Amino acid sequence: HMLKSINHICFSVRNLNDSIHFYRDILLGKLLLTGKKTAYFELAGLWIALNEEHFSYTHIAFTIDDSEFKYWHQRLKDNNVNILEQSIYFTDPDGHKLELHTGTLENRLNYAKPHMTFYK
Amino acid sequence: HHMLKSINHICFSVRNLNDSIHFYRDILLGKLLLTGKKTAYFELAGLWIALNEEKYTHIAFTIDDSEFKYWHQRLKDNNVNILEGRVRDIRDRQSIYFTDPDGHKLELHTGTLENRLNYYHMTFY
Repeated sequence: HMLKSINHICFSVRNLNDSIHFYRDILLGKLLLTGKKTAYFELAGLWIALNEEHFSYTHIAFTIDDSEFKYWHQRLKDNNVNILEQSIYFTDPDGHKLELHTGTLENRLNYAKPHMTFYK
Repeated sequence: HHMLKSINHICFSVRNLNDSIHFYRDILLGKLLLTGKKTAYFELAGLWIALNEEKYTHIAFTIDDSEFKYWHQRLKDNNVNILEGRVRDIRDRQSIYFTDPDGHKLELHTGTLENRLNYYHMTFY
């Protein structure tokens, strides 16, 4: 009895064509299917569904090779992505909050806040 | 190279850390890894989830067909808010929809991406 794996994430978007250009061209995901109001991608090994139709309360973070940090920082800047201010914090065209990090959450957690409580 | 590699984690804001620890760890059977002041981290279904306490989207997890009735009853037995899916989603053991204590929408699904593509006037790439 265990949930086995993430299956997909679903985001609502105002303009499917803007969002296809962001996820397929800027983030280099693969476009799989479209309907009039739907698009499916594979990005970072994840199925993402977009449905065409307040953003402070969640974010989705992705992992990149540390040697590629400048590559990604510059790609987002040169494509006029909204960047907040090795980690990069940004939003998609609708303001869904996203992050890139060069270390896993696990690595980082081990690696100075003495008064946190660890389990195993 | 030049690809995002994998999901690093997801973060949810929550009103009450203890209520959310019960949901993610006791009901969904995730593992609690760390807590800090106003924060808790879990591994669930191979995904790291961060909760931050603060006082249009869903995330779906895969389960086996053979575990569908188990999950459906576990959710009802724990008084989780269950939302309606498509016609036959319950009877054909396809999907369960529900929310966490804060209203974030979640889904359990027995199918894959390929399964859906195969199942599907739409434009295929």
